Amino acid sequence: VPLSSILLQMITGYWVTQSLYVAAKLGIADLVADAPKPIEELAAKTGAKAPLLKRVLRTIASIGVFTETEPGIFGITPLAALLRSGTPDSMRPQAIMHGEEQYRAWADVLHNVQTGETAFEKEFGTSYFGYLAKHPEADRVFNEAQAGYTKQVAHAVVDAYDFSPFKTVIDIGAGYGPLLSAILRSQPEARGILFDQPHVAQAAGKRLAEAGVGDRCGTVGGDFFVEVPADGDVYILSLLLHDWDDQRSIEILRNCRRAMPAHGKLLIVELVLPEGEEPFFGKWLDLHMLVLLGAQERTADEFKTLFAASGFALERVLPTASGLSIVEARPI
Amino acid sequence: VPLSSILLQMITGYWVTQSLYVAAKLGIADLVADAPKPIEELAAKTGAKAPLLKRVLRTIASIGVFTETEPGIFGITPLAALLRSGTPDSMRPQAIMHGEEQYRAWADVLHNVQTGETAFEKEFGTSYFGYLAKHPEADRVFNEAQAGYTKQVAHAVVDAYDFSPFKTVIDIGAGYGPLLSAILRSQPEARGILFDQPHVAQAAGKRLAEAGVGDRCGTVGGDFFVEVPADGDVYILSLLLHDWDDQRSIEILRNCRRAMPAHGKLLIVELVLPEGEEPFFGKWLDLHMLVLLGAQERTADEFKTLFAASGFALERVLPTASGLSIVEARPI
Ligand SMILES: Nc1ncnc2c1ncn2[C@@H]1O[C@H](CSCC[C@H](N)C(=O)O)[C@@H](O)[C@H]1O
Ligand SMILES: Nc1ncnc2c1ncn2[C@@H]1O[C@H](CSCC[C@H](N)C(=O)O)[C@@H](O)[C@H]1O
Ligand code: NA
Ligand code: NA
Repeated sequence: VPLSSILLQMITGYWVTQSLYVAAKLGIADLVADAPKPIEELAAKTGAKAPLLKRVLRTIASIGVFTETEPGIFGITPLAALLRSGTPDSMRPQAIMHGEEQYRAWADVLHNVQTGETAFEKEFGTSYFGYLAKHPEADRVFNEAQAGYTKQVAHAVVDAYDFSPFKTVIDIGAGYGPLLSAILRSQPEARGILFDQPHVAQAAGKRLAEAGVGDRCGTVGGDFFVEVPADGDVYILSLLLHDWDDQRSIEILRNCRRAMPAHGKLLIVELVLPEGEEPFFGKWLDLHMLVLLGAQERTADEFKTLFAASGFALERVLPTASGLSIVEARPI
Repeated sequence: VPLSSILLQMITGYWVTQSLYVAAKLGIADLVADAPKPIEELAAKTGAKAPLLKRVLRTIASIGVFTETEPGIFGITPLAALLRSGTPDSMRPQAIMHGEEQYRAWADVLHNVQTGETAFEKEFGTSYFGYLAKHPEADRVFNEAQAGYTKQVAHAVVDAYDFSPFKTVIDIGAGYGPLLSAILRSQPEARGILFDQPHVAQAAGKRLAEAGVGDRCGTVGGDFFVEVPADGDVYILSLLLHDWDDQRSIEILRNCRRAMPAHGKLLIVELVLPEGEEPFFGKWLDLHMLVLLGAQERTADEFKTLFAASGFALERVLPTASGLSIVEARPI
């Protein structure tokens, strides 16, 4: 395989994103979950032009997403099973999210690199979370995508740290709270507080009650730039600080330090950037955080610098059976 | 390597397109072609913010495109060498092309599949070639990208067909003419006519001179929906009909039919679609043709239909060592 074909496949990655977006957004996987279906039925049920849908499905089937079981009849595959709606490991929200506003923001990453102006803010006229707070459907998609990402790695975080000492667990910017839920499931003596923006914390609470897992979890709606809940034994910032530049991260951390009792601990759960040139998903997420939020992933030394500015000291960086690390800090 | 990670890497293909686009557009490969350079110097020369450019470069370095030779110093790799400007195998124009209007048009592929409305025309308010004729920088990029792709497959076409019987070879919509040039190189006694829009035919002369065939190859500007040049021994349509719907393709073919002499041959060089589920670049290019042009790749049976409507009969479909096939037809 010539180098030119390797590079061409890289350059054309956007085709894959959008072709999978089409299949995800139309909900094809749900329609073929029981048995393969003819193209005309799939088109009719999804509101697509049959010959055009056929072309999209043939193309992604060639990389293992759906399969043409007989001419004009399409079935599910292992990769397409992840695009079903409402299943425990669904990645449908992720496929949807990456084909919409985030795709468009990324059209201007060059301008962002040249000027420092956050690409999403240029494209849509306000901050990422400010935008989502105005658009409930996009908000739902983001929160479900984010929760699906974290749900899949939560077990690895729980296997990597002893949570026994903590009876009150405060998750700051918890989203829909899959990691908090996993911690509570594993520690039957613990109670949790799921802290987020009011609209997110309200929806998270209903999701917990629905799933019947909110007995020892309460929700609090607030603003971590103003204050966070007091008296927790551990404060968890999971996939949170990489949303914020240094100035804003320091603000969050100082509010955590204010609220925390002196016996409390701080846990940062994130894709800590390694040394060297090996492949790492966090190197790519780092650029996504640039485009959307004007933020970044960080090295251990960068966290140390944030901690010194916020009244914390790094205790240790614990690895996990995922890309994530736990950065443990103590109040000083 | 969990399935969920495989699918996430597919969904995030757009990040790769855009990150390579930044490095290509800024011209980093030319800056480091002869020796590695520190990020400060790269930032200064390109008008980029150093910390942000460093992040992009270290991310693409982790997939083999550039290398961090020491901290904050970057050098070339074989994949990044393909992003240099003006080199014989340059893919710089392809990387630029795919990150700009074509990327933005692909944001609307769902709507195109739902409604049949061409995504590029929705996004830009005009046809693809109409846009390019008014945007010189994008036009040069397109034409150089297209010629670079075709150059890498031209030997496979010439190897698959004996061009020795033809005294005059006419290439309809030839662009900058790399296939025509390969044909003429292979047959020193042959004369060529390159036909394209006036602005393209005008620019092609310089490329034909560089290719060493300029002394034997005329450049004719015009519109193939009106007329094409008469009396050629063979008329070549290479990566041409896939730009046009059936009706417009028939218009082109009928003009070729009335220009052609009775002993003439028609050769269509295209990514003819196969029936199975194997990987095939033409499956992806077929979607690209939808998005940009409201067009398609075709099967042999589809070409027979067009030929019946335009006074031609299929003679043979010849395979090549590339994805391309040669559809040979005769006037009836
Ligand atoms: N000012 C603010 N106050 C509280 N929460 C905020 C906030 N600004 C953003 N957030 C929340 O920060 C979260 C970032 S996403 C991280 C979600 C989750 N902790 C996980 O591990 O996946 C979102 O749920 C968002 O609503
Ligand atoms: N109406 C028209 N008349 C003449 N050429 C046209 C045209 N509309 C589009 N084209 C040309 O059709 C070409 C399509 S791209 C194919 C280029 C080349 N044959 C190759 O093998 O790569 C472009 O060069 C474009 O300028
Ligand atoms: Na296709
Ligand atoms: Na762009």
